[PDB]
Amino acid sequence: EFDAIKIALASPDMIRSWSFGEVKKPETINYRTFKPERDGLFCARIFGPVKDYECLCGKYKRLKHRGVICEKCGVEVTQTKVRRERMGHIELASPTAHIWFLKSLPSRIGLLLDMPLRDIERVLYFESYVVIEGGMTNLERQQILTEEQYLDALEEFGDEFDAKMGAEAIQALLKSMDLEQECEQLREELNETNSETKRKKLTKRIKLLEAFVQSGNKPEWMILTVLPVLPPDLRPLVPLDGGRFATSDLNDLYRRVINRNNRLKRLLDLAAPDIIVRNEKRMLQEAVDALLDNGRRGRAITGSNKRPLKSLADMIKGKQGRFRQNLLGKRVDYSGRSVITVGPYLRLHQCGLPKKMALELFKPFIYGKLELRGLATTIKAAKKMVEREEAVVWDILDEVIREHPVLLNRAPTLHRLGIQAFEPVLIEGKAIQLHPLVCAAYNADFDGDQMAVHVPLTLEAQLEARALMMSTNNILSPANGEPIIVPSQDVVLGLYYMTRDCVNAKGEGMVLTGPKEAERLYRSGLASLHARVKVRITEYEKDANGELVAKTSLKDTTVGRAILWMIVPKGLPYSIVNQALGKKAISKMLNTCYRILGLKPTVIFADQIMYTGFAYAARSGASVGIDDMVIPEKKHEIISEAEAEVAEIQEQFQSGLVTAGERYNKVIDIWAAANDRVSKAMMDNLQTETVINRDGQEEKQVSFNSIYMMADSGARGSAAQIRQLAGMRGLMAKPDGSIIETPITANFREGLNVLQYFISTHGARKGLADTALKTANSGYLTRRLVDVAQDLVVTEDDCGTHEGIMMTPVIEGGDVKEPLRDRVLGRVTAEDVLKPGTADILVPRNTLLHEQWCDLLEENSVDAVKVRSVVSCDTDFGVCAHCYGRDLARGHIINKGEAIGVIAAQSIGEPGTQLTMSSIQVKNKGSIKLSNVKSVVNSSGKLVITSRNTELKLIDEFGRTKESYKVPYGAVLAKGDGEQVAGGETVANWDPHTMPVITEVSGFVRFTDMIDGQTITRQGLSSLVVLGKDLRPALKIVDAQGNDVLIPGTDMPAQYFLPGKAIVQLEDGVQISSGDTLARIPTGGLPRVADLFEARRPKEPAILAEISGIVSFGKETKGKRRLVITPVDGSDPYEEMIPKWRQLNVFEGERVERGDVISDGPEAPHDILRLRGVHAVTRYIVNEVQDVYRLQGVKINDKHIEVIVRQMLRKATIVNAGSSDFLEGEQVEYSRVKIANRELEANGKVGATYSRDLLGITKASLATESFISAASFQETTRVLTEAAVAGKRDELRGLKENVIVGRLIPAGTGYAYHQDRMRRR
Amino acid sequence: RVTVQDAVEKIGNRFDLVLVAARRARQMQVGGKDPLVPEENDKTTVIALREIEEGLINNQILDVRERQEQQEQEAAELQ
Amino acid sequence: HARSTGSYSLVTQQPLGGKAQFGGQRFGEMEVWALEAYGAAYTLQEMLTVKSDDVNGRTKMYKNIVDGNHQMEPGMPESFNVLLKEIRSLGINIELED
RNA sequence: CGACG
RNA sequence: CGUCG
DNA sequence: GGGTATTCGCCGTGAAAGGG
DNA sequence: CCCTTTTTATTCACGGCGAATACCC
Ligand SMILES: [Mg+2]
Ligand SMILES: [Zn+2]
Ligand SMILES: [Zn+2]
Repeated sequence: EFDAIKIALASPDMIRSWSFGEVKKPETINYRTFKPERDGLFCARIFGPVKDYECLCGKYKRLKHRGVICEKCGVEVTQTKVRRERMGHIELASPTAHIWFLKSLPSRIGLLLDMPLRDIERVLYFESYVVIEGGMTNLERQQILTEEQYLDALEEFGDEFDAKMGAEAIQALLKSMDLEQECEQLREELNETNSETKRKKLTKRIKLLEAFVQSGNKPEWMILTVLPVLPPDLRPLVPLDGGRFATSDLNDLYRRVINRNNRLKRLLDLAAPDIIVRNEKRMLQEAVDALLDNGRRGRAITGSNKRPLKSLADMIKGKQGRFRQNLLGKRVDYSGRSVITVGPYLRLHQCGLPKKMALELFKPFIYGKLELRGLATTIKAAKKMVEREEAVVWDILDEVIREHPVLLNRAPTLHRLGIQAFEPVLIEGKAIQLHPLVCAAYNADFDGDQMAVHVPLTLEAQLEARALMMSTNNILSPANGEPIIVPSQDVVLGLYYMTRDCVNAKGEGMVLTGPKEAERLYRSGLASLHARVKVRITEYEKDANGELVAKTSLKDTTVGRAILWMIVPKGLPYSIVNQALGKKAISKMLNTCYRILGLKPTVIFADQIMYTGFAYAARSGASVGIDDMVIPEKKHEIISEAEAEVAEIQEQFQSGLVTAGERYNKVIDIWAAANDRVSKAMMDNLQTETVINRDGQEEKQVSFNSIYMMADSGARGSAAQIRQLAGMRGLMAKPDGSIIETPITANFREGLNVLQYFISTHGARKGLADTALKTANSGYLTRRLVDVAQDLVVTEDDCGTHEGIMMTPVIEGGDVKEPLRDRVLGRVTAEDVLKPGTADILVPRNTLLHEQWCDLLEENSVDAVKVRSVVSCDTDFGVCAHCYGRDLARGHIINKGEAIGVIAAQSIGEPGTQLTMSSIQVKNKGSIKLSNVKSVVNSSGKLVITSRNTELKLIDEFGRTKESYKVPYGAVLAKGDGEQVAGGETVANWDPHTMPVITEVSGFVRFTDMIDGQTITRQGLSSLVVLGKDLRPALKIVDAQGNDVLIPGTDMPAQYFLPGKAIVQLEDGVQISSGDTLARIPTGGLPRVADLFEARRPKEPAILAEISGIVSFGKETKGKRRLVITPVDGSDPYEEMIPKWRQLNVFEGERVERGDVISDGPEAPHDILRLRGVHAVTRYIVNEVQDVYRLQGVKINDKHIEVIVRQMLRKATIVNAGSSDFLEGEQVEYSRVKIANRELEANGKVGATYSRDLLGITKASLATESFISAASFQETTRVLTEAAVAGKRDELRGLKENVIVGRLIPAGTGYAYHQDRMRRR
Repeated sequence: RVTVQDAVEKIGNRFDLVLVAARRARQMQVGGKDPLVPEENDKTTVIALREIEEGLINNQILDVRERQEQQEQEAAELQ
Repeated sequence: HARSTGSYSLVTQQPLGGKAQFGGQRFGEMEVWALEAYGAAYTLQEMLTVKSDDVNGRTKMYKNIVDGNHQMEPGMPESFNVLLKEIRSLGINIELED
């Protein structure tokens, strides 16, 4: 049918040829007859009548009379479908301007003409005139004259002075201006390049003129002459019954426009003066302003009851527009909604469906079965048999709800596990039974939550729901390789109560023959569940290839573990059963069963675990009470000594010894210590409270308390809630930021007053408002994050790249946080890894890292592995199967044709709701390593540093790095190179208030150019403060001979300039050495994630060095501060400024290097990309986002951040144009440059130089090749104006463009169909 | 069966097997083909997915079967 | 509440919503994103073109389900035609190229 | 188009 | 996500 | 003769109803 | 179905982008 969408401007002849007649009458409804009027908005001879093949008079009632015209008014026979495409047009006696080309920010008319916006508003609102056709006139052609200048402007010039007022003057200025000679003069003006802002503005104007030249549109079409209308079927007017009439606002706006046009037409036929026709044209301008788009001005109109009317543009943009509520999200049929229910008797691949919902949602299937079985006569007889509640169609439902899966769905959807497929069964009730194993993925508790169910109709949809969207196929998380099917609270409690160790029970000390005898002894009551017995077990191993061996052994175990061993299949050993079996142990057991056996035995094993847990949860009988929450008897003594200590420190404060600012910290510290002591005593009382004797003396074991069993196994509730329940809950903080020094003394078991209940309500209301705002902030963040990487499909399997990233575990300063196994799992490396010991080849280039190569990688103890990433790929329009690696859902590689960007955005946006809104020493033993620092020896035997970007590492005895630190400039070193250090030893010591000015050489110091009164002030203390205006002092040194001391290698002499606001204590004439300073000078969370992904500029950014070279001061803060960094063999046209707030860290007598930080604070993400490299900003933002995520505890793999990073820097700019058609100041795509330079560099032509720039999630999404996906994201008017001016041709390539036109998205089968379509074409 | 795992081991793409199973189950419903496996109160999708796993129905097998049926049709129309 | 076939709106060819009026459930944009996380090509093709739009296509799909054919047609969404007639009502021209 | 959970 | 006019 | 740092506004997202 | 005159004047957080005055060589 169609393959592309072309958008351009609207010619008036095209609008005249689109319609069929002209409207003259403004009246629509006559309020007496049901038939519409012969002329108006609800026309009959233009759009057509309502009745199929019937005119207004009532003369055509036969279908054979189709093909003639009516003689009464001209109403032909039509249908109900063709009435929606017929349109009408309205002529305009006075021209008017457009709104989308006036306030486009920047304006199109303001960019095309040499005029600011305020003069265009003055001409369009009839405030000032413009001179037209001056010719030989001293006045400028674009000169603005006032009302008093028109008289002498007309009576002064000898020629005819004709100046138009309104849109006709703009139309004459557009018709009198050409395009080729103007762009030729602008290209001739390109060689001046006086200022850079004028240069980029001039190249923008040249690009706009070229976009007007190459397109087939005219600039004169912005002035509206013919205005089309909407069909009446798109604006329904239902006749209501009441005192007032119900109508649409757009019809009233069109009626007001026709009324103003008819008033202007009646006004032009009476020879009216200038002011009344000026007011009439102004009223028509306000009418066409209110019709197209109102609210952009300062005065938005209100129709009725103080409500702004929705124009043509208001019902398109926004959240309630047509793009978001009618195209991407539509209402569907064959759907239901009910309340969820547990239903523990079901399996994993099935759910429970009511009989009424299964009878309602499957009406045409029942009708088709009754037609094919030959039981009903027609469809009406089957309908009468269905709606009469007969017992004949009930067993027919057993044949259609047997192998037909339905699509269960929750109303909040965060990722792909929110929509799963189950095979529904017929239950009795009005509720849906949702399986408890998928409740961890659905995040749905049974406190009145509702879920939706959908019924697929197509055979391919049923096969895709069975093979891809099934619950048995999706058992792993999309963000990481962890199983999502976990026992939450009840099954883990049953497995913890069944498998536990006791010291004395019924039937202890007997040996059994097998697990069946243990189950028989448990069911008969002769033996207890928790007793140390000996059974004969046979475990199966698969160490051989093709068969499974067996071994028989007798181990001391429990009766409950012997019962649970029958649940465990042959593929798992006995080491996973004989443990404590907490919460993570069952997850590790299921992961081991999935990684050893596979998917088929795991889905039965999890169901058997859930069945055994639900069976033994009734046999346990765990209950809570008063005696279960014990109280420590030594709590009151700790409270008494704590209150005595607070009373003693309050007496010491009131006596006048310790100030309040330290006394408050002492009080909160001793209260935190008392709270920790009470918590430790409560934990020691809870974990050791039961003693059971065996023979004579007694023994102490783990207590069998119910709350301790629910807290230790991880069933429901963390340890902090048990600490707040039994022991004291601690200190409750104020919501403004402070915290009250007195804590809550009594716990929840004891009574409370109203003072111990107020601050808790304050914190609870603060947390509730915080989560109620941050869930909407996370929803907006993931809505912005889906549309960035929505068009990335894997199209290739292997490409071949030589670049990559340096994957290494990051060190923050203490211990490790992420090991080597969870960073490189399932990712293809780039090149060969160098061995530090023997220097051979370990891995090849293009190979996958499975669960066996990581063991060799951690046994070899490598430092950094060059691994291919998503950013360093070379595939055009997508990535390959090797640059991504494992998809974290299956054990094999990702198949070709998977949209991984949507999965990455859904896995990033899902745990976003959980996000809230002096000396350097070592810790362990090992050697040290210095980097980027020159060691200068001192007189005392120590080493001083000179560089600013130094960094210290800790190398172990094997060769790995386990600790790193960052020391600033000006700190002495205690340990040397190659010296083994111990724990608890200081390395570097410095002061954070004084910056050093110490040189590396010695000599007798001497003051130079220090006059008291102009630059220094002498004012106990023997020192002078350094503040003849442009004369800087110097610090020269004299040796023992008397000549000058020159540093070999550097042309700079041995002098130092004194900085401002610094004191100099030591005078001149003394011997100095190295080590004595001469001059003494004095948000994390979800907004941090939004700031990192949006790539916003910080509040106080840091300045990075562009080119390495010596520094030079231009000014000394007179009005500004200018610094010059000049190189040795080059010049510099770069002069930066200082915002007079950042501390100057770079000095004049130190080593310079490009890439040093001179201002403490956050750095800009754009400066690190353009100066350091491309693989440095990516690892930095990935490590920062991972640090923010690991501050809470969530686990997201690095590829999901890397694909968004790759989509961020997709745009690029051209520095040098050369022989290409692109300019040197435009922003185009990187893929077009990459496919254009391939034919230029291989041939004899020259290529263009490109430089990648970083863009946020908002700027990169709106700037793309398409105009449909950019119009439905945030805004609509600006991208539609750009697509109308430039004339872009859209191609349906991505995923979002196929949802609007309604066809197959590029899925895997979508990629197969697209490749078949490209092969056929 | 209750899960689709061995079809991934047979065809490691998990997108073309759905298309060839729909092509097998469509001709057994609209046109009418003899099922190669015995059915026990099953629909055409489960029958096609069961015929995929044994190896009697594949992509190139169905293509050469359609080609042989078209050649038989042209040979019948020739005589 | 459940609906297989019911009434539709007049401004657009979409089913209604609620319990007092005979309407169906809303398939939001997050459900489209979750379907795009899977393959779901023919599942998304039948969700927003056959069930809601294609007033001549959904009758053919109902007749195919009645006669016993689980085969659909792509058709043409009516909401895109409403959008094309709405942008053409302004001074912006937009058409389909073959 | 507003109120409520 | 619903109810009401 | 001439230019960008700083600042300050505008926009993006979550005056017309009453009688005869 | 059509003119006019005495004053309805109603309150976010954060970021991107466009425009009128200025000190220094
Ligand atoms: Mg709930
Ligand atoms: Zn007629
Ligand atoms: Zn690649």
